[PDB]
Amino acid sequence: MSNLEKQIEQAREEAHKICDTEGATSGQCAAAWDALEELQAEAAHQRAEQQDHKTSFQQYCDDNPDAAECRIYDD
Amino acid sequence: MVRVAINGFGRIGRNFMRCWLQRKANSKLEIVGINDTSDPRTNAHLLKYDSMLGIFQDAEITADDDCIYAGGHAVKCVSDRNPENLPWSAWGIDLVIEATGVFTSREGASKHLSAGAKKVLITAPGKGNIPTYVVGVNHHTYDPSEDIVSNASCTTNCLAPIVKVLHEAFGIQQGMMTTTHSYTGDQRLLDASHRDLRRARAAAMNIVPTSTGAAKAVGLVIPELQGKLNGIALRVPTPNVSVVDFVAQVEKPTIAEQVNQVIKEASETTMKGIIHYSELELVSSDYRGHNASSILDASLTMVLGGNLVKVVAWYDNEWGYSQRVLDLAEHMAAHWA
Amino acid sequence: MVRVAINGFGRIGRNFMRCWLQRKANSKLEIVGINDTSDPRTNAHLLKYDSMLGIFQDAEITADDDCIYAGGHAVKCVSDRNPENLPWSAWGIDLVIEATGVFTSREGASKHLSAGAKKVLITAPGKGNIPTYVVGVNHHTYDPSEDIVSNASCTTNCLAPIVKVLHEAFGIQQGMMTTTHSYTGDQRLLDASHRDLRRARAAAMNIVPTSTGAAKAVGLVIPELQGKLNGIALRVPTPNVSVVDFVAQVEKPTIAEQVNQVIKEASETTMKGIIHYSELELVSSDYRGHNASSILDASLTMVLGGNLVKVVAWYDNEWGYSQRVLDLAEHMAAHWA
Amino acid sequence: MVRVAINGFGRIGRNFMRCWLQRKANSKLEIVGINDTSDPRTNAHLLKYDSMLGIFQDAEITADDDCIYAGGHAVKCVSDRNPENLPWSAWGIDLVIEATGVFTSREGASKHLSAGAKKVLITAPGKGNIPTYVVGVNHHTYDPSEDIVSNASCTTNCLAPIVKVLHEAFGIQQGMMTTTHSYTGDQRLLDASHRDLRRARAAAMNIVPTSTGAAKAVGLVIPELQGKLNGIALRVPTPNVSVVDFVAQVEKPTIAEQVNQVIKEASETTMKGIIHYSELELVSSDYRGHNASSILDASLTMVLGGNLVKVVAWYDNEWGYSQRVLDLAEHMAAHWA
Amino acid sequence: RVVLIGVAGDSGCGKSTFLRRLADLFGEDFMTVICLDDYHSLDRKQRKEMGITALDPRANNFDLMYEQIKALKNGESIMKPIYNHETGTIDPPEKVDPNHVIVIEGLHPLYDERVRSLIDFSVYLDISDDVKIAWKIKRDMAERGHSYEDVIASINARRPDFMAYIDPQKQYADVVLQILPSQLAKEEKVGNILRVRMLQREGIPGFEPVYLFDEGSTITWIPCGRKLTCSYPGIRLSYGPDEYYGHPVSVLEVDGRFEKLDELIYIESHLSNTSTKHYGEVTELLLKHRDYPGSDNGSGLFQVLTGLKMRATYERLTS
Ligand SMILES: NC(=O)c1ccc[n+]([C@@H]2O[C@H](COP(=O)([O-])OP(=O)(O)OC[C@H]3O[C@@H](n4cnc5c(N)ncnc54)[C@H](O)[C@@H]3O)[C@@H](O)[C@H]2O)c1
Ligand SMILES: NC(=O)c1ccc[n+]([C@@H]2O[C@H](COP(=O)([O-])OP(=O)(O)OC[C@H]3O[C@@H](n4cnc5c(N)ncnc54)[C@H](O)[C@@H]3O)[C@@H](O)[C@H]2O)c1
Ligand SMILES: NC(=O)c1ccc[n+]([C@@H]2O[C@H](COP(=O)([O-])OP(=O)(O)OC[C@H]3O[C@@H](n4cnc5c(N)ncnc54)[C@H](O)[C@@H]3O)[C@@H](O)[C@H]2O)c1
Repeated sequence: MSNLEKQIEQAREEAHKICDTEGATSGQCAAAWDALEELQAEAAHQRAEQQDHKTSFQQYCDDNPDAAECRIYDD
Repeated sequence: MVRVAINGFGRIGRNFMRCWLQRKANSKLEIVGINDTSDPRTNAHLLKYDSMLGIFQDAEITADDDCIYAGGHAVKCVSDRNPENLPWSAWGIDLVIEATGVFTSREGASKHLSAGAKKVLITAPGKGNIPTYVVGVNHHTYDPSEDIVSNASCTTNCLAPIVKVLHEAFGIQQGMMTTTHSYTGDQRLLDASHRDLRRARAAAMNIVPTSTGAAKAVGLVIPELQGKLNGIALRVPTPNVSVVDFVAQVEKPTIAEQVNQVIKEASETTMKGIIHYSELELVSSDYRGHNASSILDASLTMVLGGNLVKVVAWYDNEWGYSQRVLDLAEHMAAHWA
Repeated sequence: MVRVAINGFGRIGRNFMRCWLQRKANSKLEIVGINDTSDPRTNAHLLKYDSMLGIFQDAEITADDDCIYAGGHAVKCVSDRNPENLPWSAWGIDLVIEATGVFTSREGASKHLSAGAKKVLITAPGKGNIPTYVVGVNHHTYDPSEDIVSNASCTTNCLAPIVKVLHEAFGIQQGMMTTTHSYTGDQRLLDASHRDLRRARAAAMNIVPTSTGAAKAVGLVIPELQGKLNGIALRVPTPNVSVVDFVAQVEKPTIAEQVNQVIKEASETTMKGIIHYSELELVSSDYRGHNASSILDASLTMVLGGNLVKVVAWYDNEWGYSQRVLDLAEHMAAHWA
Repeated sequence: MVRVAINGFGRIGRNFMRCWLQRKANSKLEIVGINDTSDPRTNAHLLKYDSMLGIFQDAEITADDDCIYAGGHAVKCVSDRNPENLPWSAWGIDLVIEATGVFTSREGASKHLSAGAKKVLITAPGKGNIPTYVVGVNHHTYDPSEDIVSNASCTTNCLAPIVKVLHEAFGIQQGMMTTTHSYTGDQRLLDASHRDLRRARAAAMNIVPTSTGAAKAVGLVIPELQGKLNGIALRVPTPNVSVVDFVAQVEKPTIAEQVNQVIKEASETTMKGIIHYSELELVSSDYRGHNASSILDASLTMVLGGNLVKVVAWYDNEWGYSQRVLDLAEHMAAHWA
Repeated sequence: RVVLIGVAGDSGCGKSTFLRRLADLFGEDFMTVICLDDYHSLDRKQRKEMGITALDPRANNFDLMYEQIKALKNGESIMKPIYNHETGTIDPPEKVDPNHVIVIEGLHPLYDERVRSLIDFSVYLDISDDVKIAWKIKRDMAERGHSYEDVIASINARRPDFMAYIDPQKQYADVVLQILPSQLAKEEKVGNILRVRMLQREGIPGFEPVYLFDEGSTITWIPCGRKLTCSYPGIRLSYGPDEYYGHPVSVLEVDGRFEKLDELIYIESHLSNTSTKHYGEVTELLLKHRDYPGSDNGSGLFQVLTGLKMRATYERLTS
């Protein structure tokens, strides 16, 4: 991640700015923190999918299943 | 006449081809296309000289690099691993016989339907809700618009007629099975790297156990027993034939002679050609090439406490399973829509 | 110190000798006599070079035509098929270990008692009411005036501790078993003439089934389950180790994890050294030479409907059975009368 | 201390790792990297539980998904089929041990040299003029700037010391060989599609013959006999050990006892640790795990007409060949340049 | 037939393990998953322009989702749009087909009243703010993003409209699972052991309650004693009839950490109307996935109990 890696810190800068400047308790900066939490949520969704990164078998049997390393004749 | 094709010219494919060469005259099926990962020179040799069924004798087998002449009958042949680049509409293919052990999903098997084939019969217990059909149990109840049908595994294809007979005659509460299975091609020969660890070990040396869901496929083909049938498998160093143990817990009590009588008359009325009944003291290698999909071994049937039955069934998972595949293919040819 | 003897220097005899050579220091037993139908030159070679357990390494094996020097320790040796012409009182023999597979009757085994031996331990399920004892179940409850005792078969010797644990924890109504058994010496190699037809066929080629009463011997060693346990055996072409399937119908309902928990703690409290518990995905040849008389395979244990359990147990019928024979022999030495 | 690596953690790789675990203290080699097509969880299990050499006992084997702890000693592990994407300079690799059976060419094996490895020892008879070296014949005459060296096949590695002894003592005009070889991993288990037709057939069922040029590799490692040595191989259903027949046509006439005397004293002066000499009537399975690369079977040596000699040599193509690989690796560590 | 299951919570759509336990129970062959962030009106650009969160009843096309939801009953393959989550934008839609079981989950699965008349079984999933903080500390601690402790001030800014927009939906759900800090254990971090409670509603037939030893009399049971050797701190169940928001409910409540097997089968042997065809089936469904978060405490118990009641409702709907 590089794009959302930057964009979360950009929205964090905006969270420091817009909710100290244009009203700490209103719909605008609540929308700002809601946006930053959604950016954080997609960081979480990226994080969990990279935790589930397979090493080899769900790659080499993803592309070429019938090799002898992963034939399964579940019989 | 229905133009049919074979995906994957392995054990099931070679046995399917040999069966159709032995059942040619009564066939609405003409085999017109095969594809393996080998060249057409090699697999013709592997068809003619099977180290399990001996040398083929009835018809002449030869090939060149584009076609295979089996007994004067020509058959086309190609080689590709992508199912999407395959000449199906160029060859006019109604039914393709999926036998690679790769395309078990609906989305995998439907690639042939997309690439220009009309129906696909997959010889594996498929992932997902693919309609499964066993000859002798529910080969009637398929809708002919179901173009993607699945035959189950060989163990299920053996076990389910016996379970049908015992469920109709006695009623089944629960049931276990433990099939002593011949070694298949998926196991590595020496101890080599493999996705499952118990199949990674040597095949000629070991009783390797494995967990299978093919007992649960009886609960698919018989709906009122789903979630009540489960069992494991034992792969032992025999190359061809196998036996399945089956422990059921019936509720209508009986003795060991009566279940043998029930299956003996069911062998002669309804399951004729499916279940053979043998009161001989045979052993495994006397069932290489038997036509029935289950030979009930009579002398070993036993009942404890009236409500607990055990049968054992010899079955050939390379020849009889191919016979049931070809019978299902002809039976879907007879009700083509 | 108890002077002991070995009748029949076959697989069980060679494994018994090798076990005593590996458990020499803690032994009240001194092996002083063997007799086989071979000369003393051959069986010393067969002791040293076992094609199953490899070359023996710890002690030196040599022989001449009258004695065998195992590691400097001398042992006498003779050859006769008549048990009545044997020098037992001339050698001072308390316990002879019947391992020929011939003398299963009381009148057959008592020929050694007549010929001048004090106690006989026969390694077979004997015909007639011979008192049978399994180490780990009822090795305490023998009366020391019972001079003719019997260890059961290897299948019973594996199965009975599991049945003891499951009967104490859950209570058993009925129970089946189906042991996938390694091929033994009784089967003919090629198809040769034999008293039973299913053992007459080839051993390396075939799954040969056989009917055994060794499941009923659990009903001897556990009295309240007699007439409730029965099962068959499958001989497959593996030379050494075997696995036993066991289907019980318990009445106190449970799940698959709980029976594994019960047997796991029973492996660590009472059945220690009898039952090992393995949560690995091993295969058959990783149990050649294991010391326990039953390795419970954890991943295959299953329960259907709460009241129907299946376990499988690896066991070595040539090494662990010899270990239980030697443990029973030492345990009868510790309570010599 | 030389940091070494293993390409392909198959039979030769697992045996190499097990040998280095048994020869750790006298080693200038530290195994720091392996790569197989499997994950690091599986191959640690395959290292610990070998179905041929039993359970490993001396050190503890465990792993997680990035490293493998063998006896407390850590070793790195990765998985890639491209040799060009491999962290060699990132790991500091002097010598990589090519054991995949894939990279037999110079251009294939040199991919590791390009990717950041300093020397490569390939355990196969390589295509092209790769310098081949056998321990016990010409393990001295390698130039240490030859970074791409090849050990020959196991058959050549067994046969060449015997041919060296008989060529020095008697002089050889011509020579045949016919090795009865154990089945290797290249053969398909059931009759499956394969590049060569005689390896396509079943391994557990068949004596499959094959033509090999590994007899001619003796003509590489002994230069004055090139074009004079040729032979075939027979793969029979034994899993581990093999025997090689060797027919030479010597010109200095002699008898059968004298060649046994020559090889017996050569076993004790020069070929010590290479050739063992056995005057026992052993059989194949008593050579599983023998350390010598050729056990000469004494009782079968014969000479007809004075000038025609036949020897047979037991050799383990999975353990002794790994021993010679590790000895060659240490011998190139001792003359590192 | 078409059955329908409504799940409500801000755990991220398809980002909670209750759907994983439903997948282990039914199977993704029999059910399909529908996120409900896909029916957003406009993007995070227009959220910034309109100054509005993703929680507004303006912010979704509530009528087109209703049209696809009603067309789900009629068997036709629906064409649902997709919120491009990284950009905030909207994908051109995907044609997906109905299945045996259809789920609906999002921030507003239940705000519409016609679909509230459509949904066959409903679940709200509540979270207390303390374990919200304890989960966001794990969120920005495992990732090491270094964005902590002003997310504390994001919490109470996200709070007030959320209580207006979302929390009145639980007055119409059947089952609502609250998760609290444990009163039992004190010397831990604040998110280890959960005090969970599944306020389930009487009334609507097919749905039984699951009562501990008695219908409708509060009973606080600790299973430690003669047959269970409890570790620290052990379990402390509860039960109680109640009237939540003026509605006849029956709270079933668990505090503690399941440390082993027998203490989890002994509890399951005493619950009642749990609708199992199989003895100990709830324990098997707990231990088919030992790696799932929250299996060691009552959250994994209650989620699979609710899913087992969903099996009961499905068997009621399909005879
Ligand atoms: N082995 C049995 O006795 C048996 C019994 C019943 C069912 N089955 C099922 O039959 C299937 C095949 O069994 P088999 O023994 O013939 O398998 P096999 O591996 O022995 O032969 C399969 C053949 O298909 C080829 N193949 C694989 N993937 C391919 C692809 N993508 N494109 C083209 N060719 C491809 C293989 O290379 C090989 O030629 C498996 O699903 C198996 O479980 C096997
Ligand atoms: N094979 C097993 O793994 C196993 C396991 C458990 C129990 N058993 C029982 O052990 C017994 C022997 O097994 P085994 O494999 O060693 O048998 P075996 O046939 O391999 O060896 C028996 C030996 O006793 C010799 N013998 C036979 N009759 C004799 C006689 N009258 N006098 C002297 N020597 C005689 C035989 O020639 C042979 O040397 C049988 O009862 C068998 O059922 C065997
Ligand atoms: N089998 C024997 O006893 C023996 C004896 C002497 C020499 N050899 C030679 O040793 C070599 C290997 O023998 P083996 O029995 O270990 O083979 P094998 O096939 O049993 O094991 C080879 C291993 O390497 C892996 N591999 C293959 N290509 C790879 C790649 N590109 N990248 C990474 N891993 C890869 C395989 O998947 C497997 O894990 C062959 O050249 C063989 O001829 C074998």
